[PDB]
Amino acid sequence: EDEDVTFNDISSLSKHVDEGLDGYRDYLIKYSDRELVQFFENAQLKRQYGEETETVKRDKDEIEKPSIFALLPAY
Amino acid sequence: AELDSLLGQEKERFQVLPGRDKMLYVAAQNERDTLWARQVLARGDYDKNARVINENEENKRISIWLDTYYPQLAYYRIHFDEPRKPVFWLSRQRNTMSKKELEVLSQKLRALMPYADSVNITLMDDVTAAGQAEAGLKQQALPYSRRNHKGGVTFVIQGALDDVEILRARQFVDSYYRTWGGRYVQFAIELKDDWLKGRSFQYGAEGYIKMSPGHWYFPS
Amino acid sequence: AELDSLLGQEKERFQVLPGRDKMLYVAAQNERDTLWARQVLARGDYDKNARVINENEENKRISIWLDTYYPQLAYYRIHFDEPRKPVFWLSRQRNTMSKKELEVLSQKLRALMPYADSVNITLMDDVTAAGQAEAGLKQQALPYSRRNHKGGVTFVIQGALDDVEILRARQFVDSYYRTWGGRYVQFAIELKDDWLKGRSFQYGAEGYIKMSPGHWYFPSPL
Amino acid sequence: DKDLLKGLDQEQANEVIAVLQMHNIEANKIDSGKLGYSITVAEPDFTAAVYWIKTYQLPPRPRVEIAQMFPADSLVSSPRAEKARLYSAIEQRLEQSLQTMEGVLSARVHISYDIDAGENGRPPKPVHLSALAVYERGSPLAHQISDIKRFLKNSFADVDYDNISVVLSERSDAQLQAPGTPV
Amino acid sequence: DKDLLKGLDQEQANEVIAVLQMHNIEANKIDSGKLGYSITVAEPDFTAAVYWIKTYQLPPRPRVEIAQMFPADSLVSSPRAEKARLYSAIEQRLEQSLQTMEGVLSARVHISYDIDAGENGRPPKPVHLSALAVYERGSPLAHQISDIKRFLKNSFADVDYDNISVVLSERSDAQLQAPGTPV
Amino acid sequence: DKDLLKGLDQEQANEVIAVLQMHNIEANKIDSGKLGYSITVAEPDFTAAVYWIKTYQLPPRPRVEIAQMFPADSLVSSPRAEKARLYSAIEQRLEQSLQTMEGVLSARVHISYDIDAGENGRPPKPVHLSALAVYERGSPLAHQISDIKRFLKNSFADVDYDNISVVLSERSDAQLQAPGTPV
Amino acid sequence: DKDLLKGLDQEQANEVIAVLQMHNIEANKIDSGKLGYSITVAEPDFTAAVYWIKTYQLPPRPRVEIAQMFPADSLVSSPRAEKARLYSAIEQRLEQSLQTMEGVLSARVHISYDIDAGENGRPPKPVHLSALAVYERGSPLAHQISDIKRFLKNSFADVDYDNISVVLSERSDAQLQAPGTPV
Repeated sequence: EDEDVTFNDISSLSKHVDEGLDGYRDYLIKYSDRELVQFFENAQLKRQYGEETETVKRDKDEIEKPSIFALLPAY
Repeated sequence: AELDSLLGQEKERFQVLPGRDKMLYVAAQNERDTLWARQVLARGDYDKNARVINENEENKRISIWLDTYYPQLAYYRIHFDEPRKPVFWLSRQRNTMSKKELEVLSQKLRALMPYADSVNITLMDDVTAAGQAEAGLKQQALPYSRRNHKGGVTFVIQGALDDVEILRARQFVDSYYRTWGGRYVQFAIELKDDWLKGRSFQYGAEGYIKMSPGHWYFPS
Repeated sequence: AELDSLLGQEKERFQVLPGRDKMLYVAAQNERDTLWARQVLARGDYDKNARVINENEENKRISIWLDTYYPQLAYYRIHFDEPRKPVFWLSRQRNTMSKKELEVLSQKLRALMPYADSVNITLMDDVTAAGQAEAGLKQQALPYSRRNHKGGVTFVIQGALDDVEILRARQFVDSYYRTWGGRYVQFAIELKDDWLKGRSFQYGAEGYIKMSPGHWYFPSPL
Repeated sequence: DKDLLKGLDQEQANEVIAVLQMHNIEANKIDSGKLGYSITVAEPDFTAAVYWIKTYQLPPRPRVEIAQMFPADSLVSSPRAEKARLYSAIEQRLEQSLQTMEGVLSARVHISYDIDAGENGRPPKPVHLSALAVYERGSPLAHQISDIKRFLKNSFADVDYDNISVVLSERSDAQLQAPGTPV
Repeated sequence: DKDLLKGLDQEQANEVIAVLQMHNIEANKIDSGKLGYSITVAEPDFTAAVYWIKTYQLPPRPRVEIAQMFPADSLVSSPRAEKARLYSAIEQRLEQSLQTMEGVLSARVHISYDIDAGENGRPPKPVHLSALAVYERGSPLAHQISDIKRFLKNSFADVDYDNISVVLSERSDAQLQAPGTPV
Repeated sequence: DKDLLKGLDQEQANEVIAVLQMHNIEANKIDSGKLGYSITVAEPDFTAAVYWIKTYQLPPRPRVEIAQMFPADSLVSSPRAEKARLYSAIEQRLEQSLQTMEGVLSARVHISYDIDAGENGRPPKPVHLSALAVYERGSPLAHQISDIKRFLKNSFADVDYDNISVVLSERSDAQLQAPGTPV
Repeated sequence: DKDLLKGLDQEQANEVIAVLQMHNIEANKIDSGKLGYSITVAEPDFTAAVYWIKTYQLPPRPRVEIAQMFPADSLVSSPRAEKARLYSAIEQRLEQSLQTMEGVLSARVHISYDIDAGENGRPPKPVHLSALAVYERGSPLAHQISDIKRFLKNSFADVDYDNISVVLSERSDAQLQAPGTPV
């Protein structure tokens, strides 16, 4: 409920809505295991993948942004 | 049993002088040695009169006497490298005295020191003193500020000094003070916290510090 | 029982000189040897008067006396390679004295050193000293800054130094100090969390420009 | 002769004798076995010896190490105790290493204990270190601080030269000549 | 002779003797073994000795240390008690380290016990320190405070020079000559 | 002769004798079997011997190793203890390996025990290493630091030349001539 | 004759004798059976023998192997212990194999112990190896490093030539002539 925002595209809106949930995301990250979270984060994708390398994204984004469906059962 | 035979094997560690008051004066170089000597007398091993003396104690006693009879005399320190003929350094600018007055002063000092045959008065330059202080601070590459007052100079050394700096400064200050004393030039060492580490800031005429995004601090 | 017979089997380690004050002076090379000798005397194995001396102690003592009677004399060091004829190095540019004054100075030094027959005074060049200092730094390829003052030169070596650099630096400095002393040229070695090793630059529309020297340094984010 | 102290340990007796000798007081050490050591002095020196024993608070208390407070013989231990023992053993092993450097006579080292944190869901603070050391006479202290800092920096996962304090001092003059006997 | 005190410990007796000698009172120490030491004085000095024993509140109490309130021989330790023992051992180790600095004769250190709360739920507060020390005569106290502050700053995770208090004092005059015996 | 110390171990005794001989003090070692070794000196040398024993804090402490805080005799083990024992055994095996290099007389090595965090959840940190060594006279120290660094780098999963500190020193002058006997 | 050391074992005794003979000190080994071996020297050589015993830190304490911390003979074992024993056996078997190559007199090998993490869930990390070896005089060391690297590379599932460090040295001059007996 914040009347000063403005958007231009589906991406710019997605980002702002995701940013809204970080308050909850942080709580789940605090109380759950990093490695089980990472395992499910792999399992959502890697049935797609032709490759073994995981470094391909440097951690600083993905460590902050595990998905909520990955966080829930791990919590 | 002479006194020299009672002070130890290291004969030259101590120096015995006769005083006109019929008393022996033992000259020592430091506190530890002073107490090594004083124990012998306080035990009462020797039957005649004797006394133990050192340069810092004598400087203090003489300054206390000057405080009473010459409360406006400007001077530095008295050197006792040759205990029979001390050297007294006076300021050339901050005093005016005639030769007669200087002689009278000389004789009264000689009366205070019954072990000295004469006192040599030498006039020293304040500009020289101040210059040797500043040159030494520069040679040591310490950061400093200089303040001038009518009767003295003050060097302030303040900030987040390092261990190597603290050590160098301490050594230097202690070297200077043993030559010139602490009357004309004073040094002040002041450790304080660092505000800039990890903060963005603007410096120059209009400086300010970013405490955090959205918070500006303006210093005086 | 002469003193030489009491100091040991390694006769060559020590040198015994007769002093004009009726006292034996034992010349040593280092602290460990100095204490090896002093134990003999302090135990009281020898009955006559004797004293132990070394070059660093004597340099200190003589400088303390100069501080009182010649408070403005500019000088480097007194060498005792041949203890009967020491060599005293004076600056040429910073002193100004006549031959008579030099002779008087010579005689007063001789009066302070009852084991020396004469003192030879030699004039040395400051530019030479400073040049040898900088040449040795470049020869080691140490990173450094030079600062000049009326009375002296200061070389600063600071930042994230490496083990090999630290070793070379300490060795060089310790070699130089033994020749020229620490009166004219100073070396300051300080470790800082600074990858540039004291260089500093500011960025602007034309590119980088070098900063001036200063106390402030930017800790390396890397 | 008057009795100053009784029932001393070996190291205590030797420290007391050293301090009395420094001030020109001739003292005697006697061994009674199960009863320990006794120290005695002459009457002319009794007063002074009392004043120095007061001023230095002799005999010395025993040396304190943090592992003493969490005896390992316990049937139960928290993580806090284990972590404490660990740090208190690293401090000792570093002082034992520093004493082997060239010219060092002794050293003492302190580490920032942060084991008082539970570290629950919480980032670890950086480590801080302090050291004292004594050198042989004629050592360039200024040039020797660098070596110590360099050596300490890499002994821990995260230490900055800014966070290391080092204080150095030289050995005092040697006490070689014996004190004089009262007449 | 009149009896002043009985059943003293050795370190209590020497403190009493030292304080009486300073005021020119000749005292005698006697040993009864399992019964301890006894102190006696002459009648002309009895009055003065009584008044000084009152004024200084001799004999001295035993030394207090916080670890005595939370002895490790207990079946359960709270997170409060363990943390307290820890701090109470660090205090003593710092005092013993400062006593090794050049010129220092004795010292004391105090640390802020935040453990008087668990620090449950709330985050921890910053640490505060205080120290006292005695120096040998002729020491530049002003220039020596810096070293102490520098050394203490790095022994803890978060300390500011503003939060460190240091108080220094010099040794009093030496009591070397013996008191005169009553006529 | 005056007694300096009693009940020494063999390795304590030989270190004391070495330190006295270096300062020209002739000492004697006596064996009492179950009572250990005793050290004695002449009166003219007693004072000096006392001063040196104080200055060097003799007799030496026994050598610490971290495995001593977590005995394998423990009734139970946590992961922290096992990991500690592991690291404390690797340090010793590396020192024993370095002594086999050409010219090295002795060395000491230290490791980052990051185990103090049991790595519950948190990822591991990289290792840091420190080493000291003593060389035979006439060794090009500058050229020999490289070999040590090269050797240590590959002993661990992740180490950078930047994270390895090495300090080297030469052997002191040899003590070959015997001390003089008091007259 | 003066006693240097008592209660030695066979390997410590032969090590001391070797070191003393190298410096021209004639020594004697005596066997007391259940009491072990004793080493003795003449008085003129006592001082030197003491100085070398200190400088080399003799006698040598015995060789450390990582399996000694997690002794296989136990009622219980855990994955960390099993994995540790495994690696500590491969290390020893490789050193024993290298000593069979042509010219090698002795060698030592080290492996990166990744077991200090469980490697459960966390992905396992690649191996690093280090080797030291001593050769007979007149060996082309440069040409022989290649063979060692080639041999070591294939002993593990994933090793890169970049991750293998090898340091080689030659045997010192032979000590064949006997030392001279004091006159």
